[PDB]
Amino acid sequence: PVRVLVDNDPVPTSTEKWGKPGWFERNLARGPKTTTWIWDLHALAHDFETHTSDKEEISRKIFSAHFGHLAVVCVWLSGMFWHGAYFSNFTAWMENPLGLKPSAQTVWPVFGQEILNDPSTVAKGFEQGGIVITSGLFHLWRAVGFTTTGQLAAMSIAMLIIAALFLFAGWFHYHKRAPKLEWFQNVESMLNHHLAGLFGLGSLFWTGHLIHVALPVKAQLDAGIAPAQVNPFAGLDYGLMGQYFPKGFGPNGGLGAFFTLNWGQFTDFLTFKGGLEPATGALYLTDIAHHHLAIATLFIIAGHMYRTNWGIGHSIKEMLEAHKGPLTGEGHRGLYEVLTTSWHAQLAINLAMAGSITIIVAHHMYAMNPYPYMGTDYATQISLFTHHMWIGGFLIVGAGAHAAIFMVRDYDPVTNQNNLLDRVLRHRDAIISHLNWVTLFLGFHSFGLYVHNDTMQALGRPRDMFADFAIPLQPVFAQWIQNIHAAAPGGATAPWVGGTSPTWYTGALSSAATLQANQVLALANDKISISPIHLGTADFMVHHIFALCIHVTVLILLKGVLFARSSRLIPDKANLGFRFPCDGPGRGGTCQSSAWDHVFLGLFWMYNTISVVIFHFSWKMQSDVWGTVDRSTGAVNHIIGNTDVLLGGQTVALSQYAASSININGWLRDFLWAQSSAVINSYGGPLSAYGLMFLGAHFIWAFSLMFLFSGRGYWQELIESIVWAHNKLKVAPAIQPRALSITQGRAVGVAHYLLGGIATTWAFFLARFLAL
Amino acid sequence: QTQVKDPLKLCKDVPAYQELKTQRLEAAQKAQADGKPVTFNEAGTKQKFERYDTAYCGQDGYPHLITSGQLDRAGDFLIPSVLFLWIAGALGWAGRLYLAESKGPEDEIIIDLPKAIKCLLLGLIWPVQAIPELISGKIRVPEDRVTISPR
Amino acid sequence: GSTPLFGGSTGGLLRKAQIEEKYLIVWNSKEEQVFEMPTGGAATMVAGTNVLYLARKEQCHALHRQLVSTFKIRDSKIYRVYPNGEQVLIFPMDGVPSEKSNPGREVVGYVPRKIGDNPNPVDVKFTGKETFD
Amino acid sequence: SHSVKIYDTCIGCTQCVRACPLDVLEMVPWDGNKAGTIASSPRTEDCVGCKRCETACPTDFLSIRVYLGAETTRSMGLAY
Amino acid sequence: VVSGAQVAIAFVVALIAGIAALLLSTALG
Amino acid sequence: DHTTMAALYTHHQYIAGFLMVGAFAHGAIFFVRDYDPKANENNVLARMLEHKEALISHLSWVSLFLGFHTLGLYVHNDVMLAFGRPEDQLLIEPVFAQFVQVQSGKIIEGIPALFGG
Amino acid sequence: TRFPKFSQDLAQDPTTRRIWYGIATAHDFESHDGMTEESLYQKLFATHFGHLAIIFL
Amino acid sequence: IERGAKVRILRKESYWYREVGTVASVDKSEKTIYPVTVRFEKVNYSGINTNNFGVSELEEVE
Ligand code: CLA
Ligand code: CLA
Ligand code: CLA
Ligand SMILES: CC1=C(/C=C/C(C)=C/C=C/C(C)=C/C=C/C=C(C)/C=C/C=C(C)/C=C/C2=C(C)CCCC2(C)C)C(C)(C)CCC1
Ligand code: SF4
Ligand code: SF4
Ligand code: SF4
Repeated sequence: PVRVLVDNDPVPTSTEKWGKPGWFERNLARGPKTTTWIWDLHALAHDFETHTSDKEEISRKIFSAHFGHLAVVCVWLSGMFWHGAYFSNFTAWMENPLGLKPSAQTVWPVFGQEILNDPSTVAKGFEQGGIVITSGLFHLWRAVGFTTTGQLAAMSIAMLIIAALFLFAGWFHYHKRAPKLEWFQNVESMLNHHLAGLFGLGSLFWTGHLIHVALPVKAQLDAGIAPAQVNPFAGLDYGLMGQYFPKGFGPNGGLGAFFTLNWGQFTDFLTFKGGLEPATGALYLTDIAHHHLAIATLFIIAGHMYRTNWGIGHSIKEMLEAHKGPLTGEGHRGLYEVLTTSWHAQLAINLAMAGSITIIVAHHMYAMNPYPYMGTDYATQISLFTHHMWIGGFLIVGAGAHAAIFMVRDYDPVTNQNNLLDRVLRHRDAIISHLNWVTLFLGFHSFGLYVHNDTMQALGRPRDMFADFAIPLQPVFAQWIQNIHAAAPGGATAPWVGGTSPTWYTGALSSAATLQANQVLALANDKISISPIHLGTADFMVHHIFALCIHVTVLILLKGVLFARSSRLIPDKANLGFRFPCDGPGRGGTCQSSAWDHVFLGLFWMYNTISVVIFHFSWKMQSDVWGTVDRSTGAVNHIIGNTDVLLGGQTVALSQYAASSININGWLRDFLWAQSSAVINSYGGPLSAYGLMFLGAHFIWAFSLMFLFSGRGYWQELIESIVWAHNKLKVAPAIQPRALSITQGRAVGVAHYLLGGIATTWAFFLARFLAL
Repeated sequence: QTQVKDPLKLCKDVPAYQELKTQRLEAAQKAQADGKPVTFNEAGTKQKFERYDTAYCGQDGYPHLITSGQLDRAGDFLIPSVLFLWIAGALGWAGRLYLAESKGPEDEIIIDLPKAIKCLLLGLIWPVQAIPELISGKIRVPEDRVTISPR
Repeated sequence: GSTPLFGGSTGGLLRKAQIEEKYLIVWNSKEEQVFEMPTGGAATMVAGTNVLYLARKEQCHALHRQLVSTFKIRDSKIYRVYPNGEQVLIFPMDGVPSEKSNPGREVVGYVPRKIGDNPNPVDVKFTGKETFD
Repeated sequence: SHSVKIYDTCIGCTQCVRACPLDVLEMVPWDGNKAGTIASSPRTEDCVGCKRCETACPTDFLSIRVYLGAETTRSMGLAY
Repeated sequence: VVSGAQVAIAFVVALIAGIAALLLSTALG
Repeated sequence: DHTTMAALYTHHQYIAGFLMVGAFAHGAIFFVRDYDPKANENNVLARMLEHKEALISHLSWVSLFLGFHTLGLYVHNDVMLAFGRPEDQLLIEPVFAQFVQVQSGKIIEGIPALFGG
Repeated sequence: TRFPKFSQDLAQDPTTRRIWYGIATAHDFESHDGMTEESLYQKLFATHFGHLAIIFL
Repeated sequence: IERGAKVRILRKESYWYREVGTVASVDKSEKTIYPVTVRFEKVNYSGINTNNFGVSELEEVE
């Protein structure tokens, strides 16, 4: 049944439509009469379902647009390798990865902006210096075996060829060979090919790069060979492969060991080490190679689960119809019809997973650093954690948006009769009211502890505080999990795992203040890459703040999904659409009752969520983890350094996060006020762009409040008096000026609020960590 | 409170300007020999403080502009004023010329370039046309042809 | 008639439907078929007379709009049910639909002027009389 | 209850009657327009004040006007 | 100083202002 | 007592700000509730409403004219300070206000007493 | 629900809007039920005495 | 007034007050209050470009 149905040249490749913007939708094709038309053109341009009712034509546009997006990413990646090749100090950074700051953007000398080129990036080949980069690209390129800038330039050219291939296939599979609708609905074949081919063979081919490039290049740099002298093809010569890996590439031959199933020879270059290498602060490359080999095997195996054309395998529809019970009615019946006829249902799931995975990437990369010497690049560590936290939060909100769009557009009562979806809608009041309760519980019992502590400290009652120095709230479940994972390598449940992340090893300590140098992982620059991360009262309190912010964001987005079609307020809300401003001032007033407006409100709470997470990460790592070790005393000097809590006055020494983050005044004084001294003093030097971005982002954030707090009826009446003056002087335009629509005014407000707020923290973080 | 009887004098007399002027030239000579290409090189910094020498400085040593209409400081505001009003008036007159010759709203989202360049060229000399339309009342629409709201 | 086949939900009647008023919508169906409840969720109408108790008149009129637009069922009737048990027909009032003009209705809310000829609020100062009279 | 007034500019297009989700409105016969009909508001005690009728009205400035008045259980749209 | 007698006198003056405020506030309602 | 002088200035300017907004609020309430166009036919009050688009569009112009250039000058000076060029700031001398001080007998060197002091 | 006594429109509201709007409209004496011009000025004159007394207290 | 002529609007609550429209239809009947249909170059705030006026609300400019 798995065939390939394709219509040949369905759309002629012509520029006739470029003379008429807005041709694709029936309201816009009548041309502009007001300025509302201009905004309507952009907002509807990728909403392919409003352009036609043909599901096949929508699927063809999506497939071709996906090729265009892949070409955009490959052009972006080609630019990164180009700027690394020609506009960087990568050659000098390779000789000294711990002594020189990476820079791959240099600035032309007009208006005095060459002050942004700094020394401590100036070296040979990069005479003028440039902007210190925090993307971690040099650590990634060195890890996968790049030694010279001439190799980065070839990679820049290769990415432009992949981009031109991807862009051509988008023209091809739209204008020349466009697949039919039943080709897209082959989800069993698609899962088979993406698991075994994309993920499986992608990991297997990457294992081959790791074995034959990344491992021998690292073997030559560990031997002391300078990277200009490193032979990159050394892993393709079996003899030179013999000297680095005597067992795996030996007289007991390499591929001879593979086919005789003598795989124990391969333990030279495939291990189960687990922990970090003490010299680089990074994972072992032989562990990384065995990881990608093991997950390639599992993914290629997973790609044979679904039935396509040879009888064997599972049918997903028959699997879903079998998983039902008394408590859940008809169970998963109809979900196969949902997930193979709704692009929004698939996008809602795939955004929920991609956002959640990106957040897992943020946690796993700081704690299990894959790239040598990146753990001591604190500005890189801060930037990569924060960037992927923001990307993950945005994608999860989009999952809530497209789940709501599914409920408005693609939901059908006939498909979902007493199934899981129908039964969730039939107790949506029970779900939301319990979620309302648990957010109120969490908000009282987490933020109220901070307010309690602020008040107790101000009243002169520090023994009445919730703190490690006072009434403790120990996170005993997380400390238990840390104890399990500390004991597990070498112990009973992982006997041949040689180590794990050093964050677990908190057994054995009751604060980060009492940390010795033998417990931490410091590199040759004496800077701490990673350490045991103590969890105390302050970590108990901030984790329930995290739980509050996530549950409210869930509450807003799930209320938007479950009430997208109807409410007791508006019983036919689905006929108004996904995105409508209100249903008028009646019923008391129905502003922002649409599912779109829940996405709007959910973005602020996502913003609030991720802002607390990255603020927690920044302060906790500076106070409890990162810093310097002294070769005398075995002393750990963290970046901030050990507040004394008075209390009696017999002083008590705690880390600054444990002593001060337990109330809001500590966050205001010791975090926001104290650490802003870098960005507000950055003028006249190379971080002065961060000081400008810090001020400019505050402006944009404040500018957003004009849109969020007002309404368009004011602005339309103001435009009336201004159009009068243009009318009076024969300067009125034919495209009549209108105030922004109610929805757009919300969208403009939240976009500038997010842009200003996020870029403020960006300027704050990068000026803080690139200055100290 | 300390009264400043002399808030402004010539910059070449202010010793906080002589601080700054030598501190900028020394940074420009530092980057000429064994340096980096900078915005203000040694000859660029000489000309910069050649201009600022006959300017008015405060006590900090930085030049201050006088915008009262006084003609020894006509370069401070009055000469940039005429250059602004000519260039901004040109762009305003050109849009007004292009709007009158518009086929419709499609000329506003798809720019008709030989119509736009011609209006932008005709706008360059705008007071040749504007003031003979400004005394005639040809600059304005009569009052009963312009919409208003209730009162 | 009988209730449509529905497993119950949390989006239906509250104590207002016991103490103040609830609403009854009656329609005939020729085919057993699935429709979306205004409370939330899917129900099946029987092949016969269907009666459904709803909390608001707007929920009843929303179902009537769904029964017209999707299933071509025209003859829906809406009753207001009082807690003593009295039913009062409220829709349709005179048997003829509201959109079609009918000789026999009285004009209600008519103001014999265009909207910009309403008097000023200073004219009706210190009275309960409004300017839309 | 809100007041829903109909002014003499009504062209009898019936669009406000079709727009109304509460069946507040209806068409009665008239002589003031070519359609021979005008909107009427007999059941404004069911009016919630949503102003969907005003949105549907095509006449410059509108022939139907909703004045939000005293709030009731019906006009606040309460299911409780 | 403000002696205890003068505090007591002040509360008696305040009580008279209180009943005067009570007279006005009921005449206003 | 510096704290008292700061508190008193700030108290009375915020009170003055609320009183100014409320004056225009009750001016707006007057127009909806009490303004009779017949009894005020063609007087100075009705003539304000008659050219109200001219008033609003010119008030809109002044605020944009002030806002573009004042913000633009602050941003110009901020960029100058960031790039290490504080002598390239736009520092405009307040000579019209210094003129006012000199008429009251302040001795400021380059500013003349017009009527003789 | 007799509060607010100056507005039967608000007093018959069965929701919590009755309480908020009774508070918010309590000093808007012109819009109250049964208000005349003469009784308005007489109520203001005495209300102004009460505000004066608060200033002296 | 007849069909085709350019007319000014005297209806003060109209969007097109003091503007010039084109008569598209004049109702030849009695009993109709606003018989003249005028079409305009500018849409109003609802995207509508026509309305009905009485002759007492129009000024023929042609
Ligand atoms: C794979 C990811 C993905 C894909 C394919 C889509 C696809 C779609 N989305 Mg979804 N969505 C996503 C993720 C995604 N979204 C995410 C992450 C969010 C949370 C933000 C949303 C939230 C969302 C909402 C609320 C809505 C959509 C809508 C849509 C549809 C129309 C898009 C359109 O034409 O807008 C046109 C696009 C633009 C006009 C450009 C957007 C510009 C943004 C707002 C600001 C960019 C500023 C930038 C970040 C910084 C620049 C500053 C600098 C220039 C100085 C299309 C189906 C719309 C819909 O109705 O669906 C049917 C809709 O209302 N999406
Ligand atoms: C043809 C171009 C043009 C002209 C001659 C005018 C003229 C005027 N505007 Mg208007 N304005 C314009 C475009 C224009 N405007 C545009 C595009 C916008 C939207 C941003 C506005 C928004 C606007 C507001 C909010 C206000 C004015 C005001 C005014 C008046 C006072 C001067 C001023 O405040 O400028 C300020 C100008 C702007 C804020 C916009 C400038 C943006 C660019 C530079 C203009 C576009 C140029 C155009 C694309 C050129 C095309 C030519 C080419 C095809 C040949 C003056 C009559 C004010 C007024 O009513 O005073 C009584 C007032 O408050 N304008
Ligand atoms: C810092 C926040 C902020 C800023 C800058 C503004 C700015 C403005 N307000 Mg707003 N306002 C705000 C907050 C703000 N408001 C808030 C919180 C409210 C309550 C809701 C209001 C309520 C309000 C009302 C009720 C009114 C205003 C008006 C104005 C305009 C005043 C005239 C002026 O100064 O022109 C100068 C313009 C500015 C200073 C704006 C910034 C211009 C930027 C810097 C230029 C951008 C250039 C850049 C290169 C382009 C971006 C490209 C990029 C995407 C690549 C100005 C646009 C009034 C108005 O419209 O007057 C005609 C008006 O009536 N505001
Ligand atoms: C809207 C409205 C209103 C309001 C209004 C307002 C609120 C106003 C304001 C206004 C104002 C707020 C004004 C003020 C002004 C002032 C002035 C006018 C002053 C002047 C002065 C002078 C001129 C002086 C002089 C001098 C000097 C300077 C020095 C030397 C000495 C002498 C004395 C000579 C009302 C209620 C009526 C009603 C209607 C509506
Ligand atoms: S205030 Fe705006 S969003 Fe709210 S009901 Fe009125 S028009 Fe709709
Ligand atoms: S306001 Fe709403 S409920 Fe009332 S008549 Fe108009 S459309 Fe019907
Ligand atoms: S009031 Fe408006 S919408 Fe209703 S019939 Fe008359 S013209 Fe049509």
